[PDB]
Amino acid sequence: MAVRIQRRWRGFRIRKYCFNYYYLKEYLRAVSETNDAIREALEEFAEMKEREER
Amino acid sequence: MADQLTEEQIAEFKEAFSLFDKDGDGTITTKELGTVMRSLGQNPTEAELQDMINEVDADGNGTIDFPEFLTMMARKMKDTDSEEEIREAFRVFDKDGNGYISAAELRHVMTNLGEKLTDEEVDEMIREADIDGDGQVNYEEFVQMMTAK
Amino acid sequence: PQLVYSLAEQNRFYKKAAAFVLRAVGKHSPQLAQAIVDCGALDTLVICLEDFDPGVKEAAAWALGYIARHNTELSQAVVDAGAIPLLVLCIQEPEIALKRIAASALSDISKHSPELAQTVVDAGAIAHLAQMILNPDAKLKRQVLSALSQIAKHSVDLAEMVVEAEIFPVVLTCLKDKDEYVKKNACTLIREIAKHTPELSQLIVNAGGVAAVIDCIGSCKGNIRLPGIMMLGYVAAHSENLAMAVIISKGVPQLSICLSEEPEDHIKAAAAWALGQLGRHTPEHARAVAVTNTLPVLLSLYMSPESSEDLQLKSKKAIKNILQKCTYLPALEPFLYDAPPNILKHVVGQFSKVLPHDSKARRLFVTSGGLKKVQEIKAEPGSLLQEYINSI
Repeated sequence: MAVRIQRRWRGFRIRKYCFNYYYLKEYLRAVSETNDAIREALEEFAEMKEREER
Repeated sequence: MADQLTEEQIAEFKEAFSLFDKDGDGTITTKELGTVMRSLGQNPTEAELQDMINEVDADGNGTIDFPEFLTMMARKMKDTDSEEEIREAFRVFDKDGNGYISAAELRHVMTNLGEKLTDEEVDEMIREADIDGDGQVNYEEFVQMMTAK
Repeated sequence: PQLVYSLAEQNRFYKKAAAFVLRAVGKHSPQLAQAIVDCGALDTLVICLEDFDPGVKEAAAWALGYIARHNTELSQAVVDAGAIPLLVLCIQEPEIALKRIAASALSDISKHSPELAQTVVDAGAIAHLAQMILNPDAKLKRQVLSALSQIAKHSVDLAEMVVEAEIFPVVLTCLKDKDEYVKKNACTLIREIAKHTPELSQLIVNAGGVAAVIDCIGSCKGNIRLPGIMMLGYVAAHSENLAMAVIISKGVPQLSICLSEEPEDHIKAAAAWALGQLGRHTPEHARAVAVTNTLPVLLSLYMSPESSEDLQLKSKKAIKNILQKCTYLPALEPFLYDAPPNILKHVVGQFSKVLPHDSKARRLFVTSGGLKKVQEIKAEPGSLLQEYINSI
């Protein structure tokens, strides 16, 4: 039953202090997810460099 | 049986199989492997690491390749951390089982019973059970604290 | 001097003409600029920065920027003349040309020492410069991003507090405007930001910019690829999680494309350095790099006499940092017949550590006749290559 305490402790210790991968890959997917919502937003203004100067 | 995981699990646990691989045999060593585990939501024992290395290690040196990493990820899926049974682990060390343990009472266990933690891990799990971090194990805090992924 | 004497009292056009004279004189060599400083023109140009017409302000700011662009001491004298707040105030003016000239002057000033950048910042220039990034002007965005690059290039705190002004993803949007030097300015800025500490590179990843930079690199050509390759190499070299972020964001094949199609030597050296910094980490880095067919190209370029010294040095560094962790035997097999003896040691060690723990690997190595070549490779009686061959 102690083997049960150490498993969870050694898990979350790594997660919090050392590194967490459930903190990494979800965001690494958000990297490609956000690029779609980044682009047209100020492509409209990149083409409004046209609609204001060109 | 190097064909257990699914595509989502394969992708999620392959690039974490990586972050601590340094020996580089297409495999990973023991403690780097535990770190790979513990950063992947799940929290294995020091004993589960070896039980589930040795069964699938075709080499016997404690290094596990990614195809066998599939098997051991799937077994750790089967060993998904049961939330209530660590909380239960605390009511019998704290023989009263009220919810609160002193640092000394639980350290008397983490030094004599099970996979005896080093005192650094013991102190940090004091700080993580007692979020204040003074020496009073609140395991009804400790458990869902560790559930956080 | 004659133009400086009785200048702040004349009409506006005379002030503009004199500031143009100072700008032209201080353009060619520094000596002309110290001569301008000696004749007491910095104070007059500072006075020319509050004229009710934006033309006088623009001319004075351009003259100060071209004077303070040669060395550090000229910029020291210009800043000591009390012009930084005025240059900051000139951007608030609605004139697009005045904004562009002010940003250019700030870039020319904050590019010689960290204290000039700190002085420009303390005048409140970060909050403004972040606010004109969204402006739809080619040259204004160019100069703003160039000034931000020059400010965020000196120390960690400068680049940290530049990001603190909410410069994301407004800068990331600049990587696909149909202008090219705007893309170069944005790349230079991100490179200067993501070079000091892994926290800034982690935050730049966390803004979703690595994929944007990689795709901008893929969609353009030339020297504009150098800042992107540098930023991704620095991010890979920072830590392990950042290098995963780059690899998963599909950066290695872009590096291979840059190494292959770019005819320039420093771009190829850049790609080689970035590949080496990627692959120097965990063997997963090396396998991800190796499967993209980059190692043979690196070896060929290192064995190419026409390659520059820096290109060959960086290619050899990349080979040493990748082959020290690479586990992919099919990728390491070709090195047995075309790698030099000072590179074969890593391959032989990698084989001697893989083969004892894979029967199929030993079978394929034997059936491919690689062990015969290993036996044909000599080693010193006591060097690590000898024990590696013995383990083989």
